[PDB]
Amino acid sequence: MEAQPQVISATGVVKGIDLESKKITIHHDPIAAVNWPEMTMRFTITPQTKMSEIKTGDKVAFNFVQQGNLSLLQDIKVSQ
Ligand SMILES: [Ag+]
Repeated sequence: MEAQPQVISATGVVKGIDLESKKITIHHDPIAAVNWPEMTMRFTITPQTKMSEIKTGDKVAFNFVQQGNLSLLQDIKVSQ
């Protein structure tokens, strides 16, 4: 609804992943929607994040929302 954050799409390379602590670090390409340059950033897996098999070193396509100080993944998959 109205106050909820918008869904941001991006692409990048997985630098590391820890399913136990719900952490994925992604070196992503620029994101115009939030005025971010190419960056490495901490993303957060939630129980709702729609995942496929992801491993360190994979190129990925993903969507997230910014909710306070966390970047919450909505979905992630390997990409070309
Ligand atoms: Ag970022």
